[PDB]
Amino acid sequence: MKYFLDSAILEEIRYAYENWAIDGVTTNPRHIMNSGKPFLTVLDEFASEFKGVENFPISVEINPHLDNAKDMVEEGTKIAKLSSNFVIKIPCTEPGLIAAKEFEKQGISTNVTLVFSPSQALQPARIGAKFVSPFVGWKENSGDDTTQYIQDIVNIYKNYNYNTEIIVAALRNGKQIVDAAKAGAHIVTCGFDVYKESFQHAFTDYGLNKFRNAWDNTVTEA
Amino acid sequence: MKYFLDSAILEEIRYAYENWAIDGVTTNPRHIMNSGKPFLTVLDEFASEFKGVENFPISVEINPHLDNAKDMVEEGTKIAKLSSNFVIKIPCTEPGLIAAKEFEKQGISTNVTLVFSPSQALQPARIGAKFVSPFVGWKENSGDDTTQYIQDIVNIYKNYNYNTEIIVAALRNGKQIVDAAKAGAHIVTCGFDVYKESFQHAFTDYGLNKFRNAWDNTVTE
Amino acid sequence: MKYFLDSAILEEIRYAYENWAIDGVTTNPRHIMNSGKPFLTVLDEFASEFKGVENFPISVEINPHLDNAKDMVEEGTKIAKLSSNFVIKIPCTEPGLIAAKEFEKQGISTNVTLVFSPSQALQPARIGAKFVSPFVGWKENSGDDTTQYIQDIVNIYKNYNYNTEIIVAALRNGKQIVDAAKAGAHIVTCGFDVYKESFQHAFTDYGLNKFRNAWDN
Amino acid sequence: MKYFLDSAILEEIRYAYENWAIDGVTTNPRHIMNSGKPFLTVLDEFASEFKGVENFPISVEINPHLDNAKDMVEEGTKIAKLSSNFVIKIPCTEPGLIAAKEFEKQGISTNVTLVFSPSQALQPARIGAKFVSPFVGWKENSGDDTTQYIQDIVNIYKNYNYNTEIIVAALRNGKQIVDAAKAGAHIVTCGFDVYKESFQHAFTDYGLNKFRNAWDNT
Amino acid sequence: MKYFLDSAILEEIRYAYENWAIDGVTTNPRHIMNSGKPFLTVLDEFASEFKGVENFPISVEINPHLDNAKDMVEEGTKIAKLSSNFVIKIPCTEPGLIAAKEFEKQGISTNVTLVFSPSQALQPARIGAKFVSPFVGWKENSGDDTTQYIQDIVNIYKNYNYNTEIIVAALRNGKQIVDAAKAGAHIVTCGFDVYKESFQHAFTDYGLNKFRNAWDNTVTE
Amino acid sequence: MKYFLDSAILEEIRYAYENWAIDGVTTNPRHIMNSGKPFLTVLDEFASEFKGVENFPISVEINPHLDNAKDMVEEGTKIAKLSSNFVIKIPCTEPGLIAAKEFEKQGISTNVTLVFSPSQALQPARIGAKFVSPFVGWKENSGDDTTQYIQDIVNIYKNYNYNTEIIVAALRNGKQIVDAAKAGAHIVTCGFDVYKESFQHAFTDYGLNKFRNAWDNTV
Amino acid sequence: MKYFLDSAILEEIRYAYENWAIDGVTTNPRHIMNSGKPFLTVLDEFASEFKGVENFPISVEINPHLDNAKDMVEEGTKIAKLSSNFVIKIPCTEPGLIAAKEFEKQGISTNVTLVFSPSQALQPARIGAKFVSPFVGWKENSGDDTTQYIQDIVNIYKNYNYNTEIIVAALRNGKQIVDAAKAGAHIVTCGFDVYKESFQHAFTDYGLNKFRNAWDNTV
Amino acid sequence: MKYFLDSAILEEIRYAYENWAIDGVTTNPRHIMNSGKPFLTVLDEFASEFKGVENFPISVEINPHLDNAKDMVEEGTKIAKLSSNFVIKIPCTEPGLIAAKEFEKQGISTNVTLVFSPSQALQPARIGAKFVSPFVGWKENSGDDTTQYIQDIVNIYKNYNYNTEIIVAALRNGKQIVDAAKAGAHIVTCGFDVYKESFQHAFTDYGLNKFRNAWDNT
Amino acid sequence: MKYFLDSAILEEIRYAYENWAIDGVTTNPRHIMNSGKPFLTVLDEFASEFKGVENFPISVEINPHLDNAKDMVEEGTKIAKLSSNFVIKIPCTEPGLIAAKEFEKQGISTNVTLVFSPSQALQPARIGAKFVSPFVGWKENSGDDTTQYIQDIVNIYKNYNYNTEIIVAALRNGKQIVDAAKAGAHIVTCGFDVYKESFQHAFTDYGLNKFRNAWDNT
Repeated sequence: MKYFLDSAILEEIRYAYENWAIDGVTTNPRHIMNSGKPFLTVLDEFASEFKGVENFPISVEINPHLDNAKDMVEEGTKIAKLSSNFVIKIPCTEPGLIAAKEFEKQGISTNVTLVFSPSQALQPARIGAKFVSPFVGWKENSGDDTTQYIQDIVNIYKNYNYNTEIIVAALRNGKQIVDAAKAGAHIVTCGFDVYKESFQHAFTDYGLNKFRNAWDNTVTEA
Repeated sequence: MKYFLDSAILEEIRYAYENWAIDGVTTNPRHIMNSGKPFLTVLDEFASEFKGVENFPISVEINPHLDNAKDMVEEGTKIAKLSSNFVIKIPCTEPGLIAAKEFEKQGISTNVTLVFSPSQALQPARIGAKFVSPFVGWKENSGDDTTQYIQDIVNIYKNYNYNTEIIVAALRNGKQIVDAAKAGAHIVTCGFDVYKESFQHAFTDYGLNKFRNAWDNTVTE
Repeated sequence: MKYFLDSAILEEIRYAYENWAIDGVTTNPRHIMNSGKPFLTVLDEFASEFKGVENFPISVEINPHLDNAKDMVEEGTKIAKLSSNFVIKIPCTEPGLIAAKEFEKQGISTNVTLVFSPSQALQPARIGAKFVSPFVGWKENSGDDTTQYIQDIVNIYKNYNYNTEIIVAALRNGKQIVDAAKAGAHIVTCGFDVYKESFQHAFTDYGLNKFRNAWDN
Repeated sequence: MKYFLDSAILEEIRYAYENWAIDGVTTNPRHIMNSGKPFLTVLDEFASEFKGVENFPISVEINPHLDNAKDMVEEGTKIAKLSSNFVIKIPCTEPGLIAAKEFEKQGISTNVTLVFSPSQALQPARIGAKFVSPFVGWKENSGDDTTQYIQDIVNIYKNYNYNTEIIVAALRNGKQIVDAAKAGAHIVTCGFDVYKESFQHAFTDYGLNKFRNAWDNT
Repeated sequence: MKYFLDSAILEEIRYAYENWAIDGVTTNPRHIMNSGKPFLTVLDEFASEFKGVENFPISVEINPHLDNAKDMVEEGTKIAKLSSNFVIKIPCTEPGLIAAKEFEKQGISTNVTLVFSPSQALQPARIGAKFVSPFVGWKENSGDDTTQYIQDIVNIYKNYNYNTEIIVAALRNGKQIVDAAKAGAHIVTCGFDVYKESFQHAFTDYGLNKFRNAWDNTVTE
Repeated sequence: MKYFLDSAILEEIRYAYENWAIDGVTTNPRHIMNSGKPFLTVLDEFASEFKGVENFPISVEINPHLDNAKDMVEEGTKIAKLSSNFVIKIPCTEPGLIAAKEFEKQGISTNVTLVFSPSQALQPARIGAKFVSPFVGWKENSGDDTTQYIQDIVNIYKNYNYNTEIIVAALRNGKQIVDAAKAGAHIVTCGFDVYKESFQHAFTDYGLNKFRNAWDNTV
Repeated sequence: MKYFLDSAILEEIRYAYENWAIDGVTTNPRHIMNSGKPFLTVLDEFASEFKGVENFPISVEINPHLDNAKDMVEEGTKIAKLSSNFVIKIPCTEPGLIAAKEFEKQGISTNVTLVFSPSQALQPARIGAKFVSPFVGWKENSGDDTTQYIQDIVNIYKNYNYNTEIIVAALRNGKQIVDAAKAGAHIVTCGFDVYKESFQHAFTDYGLNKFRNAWDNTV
Repeated sequence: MKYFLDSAILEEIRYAYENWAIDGVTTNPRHIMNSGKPFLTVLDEFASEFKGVENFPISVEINPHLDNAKDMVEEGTKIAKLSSNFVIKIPCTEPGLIAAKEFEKQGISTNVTLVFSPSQALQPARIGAKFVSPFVGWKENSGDDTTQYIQDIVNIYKNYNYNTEIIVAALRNGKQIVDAAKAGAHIVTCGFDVYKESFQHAFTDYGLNKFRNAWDNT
Repeated sequence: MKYFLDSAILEEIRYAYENWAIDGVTTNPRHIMNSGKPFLTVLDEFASEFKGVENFPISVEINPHLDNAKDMVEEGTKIAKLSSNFVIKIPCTEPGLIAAKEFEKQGISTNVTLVFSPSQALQPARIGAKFVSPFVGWKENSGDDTTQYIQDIVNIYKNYNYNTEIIVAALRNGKQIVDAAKAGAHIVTCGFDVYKESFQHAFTDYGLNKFRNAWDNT
């Protein structure tokens, strides 16, 4: 089971890789923006940072204004050249899908994003996308429940033996990671702080204090 | 998992194949009618369109008036000759089944249609039909629930290791496609618009707009 | 349990009332458009058609461009004057809700529409809307399942004793009507043909033929 | 997999085999009676009709008056000689079981019938019966529910890897066939009319009419 | 069913009351801090803002350092005097509970907070607290599931006919509000933006645009 | 709804009453023993401690050697005289039940204990016992599951409108209290420490510390 | 909830009434036989034993050979005269039902027995029988499962507000009593030994011994 | 899959083997007592009765007074010598388990009995007992439900791939056998009469009569 | 399947190994304290006691004050040297995990403890810990239910084919052991008395007494 970091902050990515054994990285125009840096600079820093590393995907989203497959494929190919770690994040639209279909035919890995239902998830798999990214958070913000549709996607993918790997996305806490693990999603992608806190629990603190007292009442060096 | 187009409009079929990777095509006398064109011309256009393609079924339904296996087999064989992509759509009637039994014995692939229950679905499988097409929409229109009977058919087929492939039919939206995928149906057949919209979701639009704004506030070169 | 007609075609509405005992009517800018007639003409025809009847709601949607409660309330009040059967259909937006809150305070019945989740459904009830209209069809078209969220709304409303009545909307077949009946929704709203076919069943035809033979013997 | 015809009417059996691909036949003193013809004549007609067809069982029930295993085995052996397609239908009684145990030891296939519970179904399997026939209809007539006990039998058989094949019996409609298919029963046995109608549905008729109109407009 | 605002920002509280018909307000030392203002100033502004209004609770948390019921009761009484809308937020500790017991005996309403299990929720109810506040968010952050324990609390309270009202707390989205509504919780408390967004949905936007197009093709006036 | 203290330590009982609003007390020969005091002294201290208090049952178990109803009733009546708060704890045995039947006829409240199944729970209710005490802990120690049998008892009592109140007993933690609350048991009885800790949770500590930091940056 | 004794042994009935507060008695030709006495003697002993008692049914089964309603009604009326406690146990047959229908019209209480399915249970209720007795044990002996059909009967009776009271019959252990209590059956009928043992549990014995030790270490 | 006879009456055991294909035998001090014969005589008769037969376990319970593993192992070894069909029934006590552990190390098959919970069942499996015998009847007599704990044991054994075979014990009817079959218990052990009746059903009688009438109308 | 003893009392460990076939040992600073002996003496006694035994893990917890991976790894390596049976118990903290990651890279087995949720359990598995120890008791003391989160962990581990073995910890009775067995947890760790009593049941005692009477009458 794979943990990807949904961030564009290189220092977050460095720490995660070294200490958490993150299995890859996801970005989008919003995360790129909040990096403070320009797009091609972020990309360049990434290229260099992971020149060596062999099976470590970095999902990078093409200009969202694009409204036609031809242009989509052009701009994405440019980005692909920049590093073999890069995967092309692409919206689940009529052109988006057509473009992904082509990208994958040409052996360029894609990540279809802005998926919100199992029917939306099906087509990426049917065109042999390397990654599909179904969203939780935005739906929940509006009062929609997500647990069924995510489970459905996983079951469907397993049932029809599709290779496409599911990245559960827009996650905001540990419980949600667990939901996905229970569902059997291939991958999960979360902000730095989400993962950090998913490791920490008040009972651990409580436990340490119990044990510190006990140690302080033991002869610890005969 | 297989997506078939339930349409007779060649332009719809062309787009679907090129962009959606549809895995085949279903027709019926109503879709043939609404094509505007005559039957054997539709068939001819299809024959030529897919002369090349090897594993791409086109289900073509024999005249609904025919009321006897002998005639059914005659008329269907004629249609089969016209192209090796064609499969013979045949109603789930007493003669219909007998005809399919024979067609398949003679190595002509059939698609038993107008199936509405699992008991109706069983016999096609027992005769080694290549396809069975159970219906959702028409039942739902009259207030019947379909989800159990479809699931039952799939489970039955899997359980007794039949080769017959299930084409869930008379679908009208994405949710229903998903229901079938969850059930494990082999195939689904839908109109052009159904599939098109099954790929589109309001949250995607919402997402794009978020992202367009973000891009417009980033230095992209 | 109430059946409303989601149409703006007066002839459909006439037949429904006379033969199906429809309990009211829903409209929206799309149905108004497809009437062929202009808005205030449709409204006028309705006003006259039901001048007498006092217990028969007709939901009529204000201009969707409006982006402010003040204007919303103005335009809707105008429409309310035209007939006491009219209910003011209003989108579930921040201004939409504020407007409904006011309309209802002033004793003008509202129908909050374009509701797609239970959290969206809650606020209309909290503001004392006469009707809330959660949608099925558009969600299903995009692959979303609706059965839970509709059931949830009903349970929530019953549980907290809100008087707001649920109109399950964007329906397309009989099964879906039944889903709502099973859920306990107050109201359902459907096109003419949906209802017509929800009454008809192939086994009935089959049965008649059995019985015709028996009679003729 | 596995439709048997519960009839003694040879014309029904002929049609079924040729057109429905029935996988075998079950009979019973009641069906034999209502054939009109006498037992050994019915059997003879069957012997000739098939013998030579390889794996097509015809279940034929020994005299129900018999009350001792010794006699049961004698009379059944006689019937077995008449054709190797015949299987010996035998009631689930204390002697019945003892007889089946012996029949199967001697390589004569049996069908233990008048089974109404899973405990009754177990012993036939434990003695290596070729067929067990649990009943639905008669129980339902008296208000008993059957769906659990049938499911239980199937699960039990699968779970303990018994070769004995289940013939769900005393069926009266298509829904019930489906119940058994869902349960995973090996075999089902039904009257001619049951099967015939299990293939027909009012929506098909309705559909044909839609389609006839459409055809007439091209 | 009651919506409370979990904020100390007066402008948020004003808007909510006027437009959302919020039924009350919750605060805690963290929200007080992030107000920018000092505690007794925030309190004073509140007192004045709602001088008139009856049945509108404002939950205000006593100093968390306090480790003894005697002091707790002293400091809280002081706060209670400041306004009859105020409710005394109190941690679920051994002294916390003892203090609440006394406060309620003296007819001063309390809100027991930092409740994380049904056993913790029981004692406040057993002491006749006006409010108990069980937490969702912090638990979920550490990987704990909350839906059962919240449901349990509600069922328990209903089953033993306690008047104590449940305020589901540390909420972050609309789905979670719905979970609580389904559970039958009396009250929910959320930040401004949570509520705002719980009213908005991408399908509404999509719907408006459909309808705007339709209107633009209609002769209205 | 009701919390009883399963202890014979007076100081524990005092604190519980004053701070936790315990609704009553349960004892048994084991708790009496571990009090350190003699039986009739414990009882006397209780009598005096709660002379006033009107709705506060104290369950006190008769000698477990007794094997006949006649003697059981004699010894228990003696104990009942000592205080009107006292309830007579009695094992779920053939004589035990017969004795309870009589005690209740004579208007002396009983608590049938050492109940381990719903069939055992039924008869106390059928004889109009004031309390029945089904056990959790000892069963679980041997690997038996208890959740169904407790739920069953509650449902049965509610369904047939028995007055007898259920005291879930031999409890060891908060989760178990909650199980009983979910089941709808009338009463629960727990050791001092169980209740104390059932009120405390590591997330509360964590919360306080968050808030202490916030307070220290305010005002 | 009612416990009836399924016995014809008067000494069993005496003990049960005095100590267990049994709410009535059921009999059948097999129990009558194993009494050692003749039918009319058993009946006479019962009549006298409960001359006083007003609300205490004794179910007494007419000759099973009878094959016609007219005779059934005659013989049962004779038995009814003998005591107002008696209820007429009657098989669930075509004549059986017709007879019960008449008996009840004439205000003579009946108990329809040898009921094995809910459809069989329905008709007694539809004719206003005072008691219906569905059977568990004999079905289970042959491998049939009973839990559904009993639950179904209860739900059906409650749902359509029939007065007829359900006596779950041919019971053989405590678990089965509990099953019926869970189902909400009105009445249960069991042998002496069944009830006796339904009140005992090994953990109680274990508990007593723990407590005896504790008592022996207390002043 | 396996039916064992819980009896010490040799005539019952003979009939069962010959006609029911019983797969083995269980005994205990109570059944030995009710045989009428003395212990070592019963054992001797058994030894001789099955000298030949290869795979047919006979469970024989050591003196229940024993309170120590040393003695348990001594007395059981003595019994084992008497016949290789014998399995040593042993109570689920602290000494009981220790003894079984040793018996099995020494290649002597044991049957741990008086098991009433899954935790009790686990340790026998953990020490490689050939048989564990969980009880139904005595629990039910006191109002305890058994179906969960039995299912749990089976699932646990399957899940952790233990070889120990489960003998569901203290059974009294057919339904209970079925419960165990549904659960997937390896073995069941019942009195003669229980099994006998588990094969018979009122609907079979009813069926025979229908069929006798039909036969009588040739 | 695997029973570990959560104790530091050598005599308890000896008895358990010899009679219960315990599969290993867990300790923590509290158990070390309540041993009465000093830490490095306890460790030494263990080292010697199990010098031979090859597949027998002994979990030993490093100083809980440590607040950095570097120091953690240093102190743990020291302990590892002392015996190849020892596993390094480590709290589920940010440094704790980083340290475990390193320990395991260096081929030193770790046991991540003070795990209270599935998200906490995931990371140890993701870093290839040999053992994770999720806690039941302390949660239940505060009124939290644990059954789901334990089941979730097991299902998650199985589903993503992690080798890390789950030690359900802070158990206090037999029922809880069974819960874990039902869940499919790899390992369980319990105090001496818990296991002892998990083998004893009042019905066994009751059974013995029945049987003693019966034996005394032959």
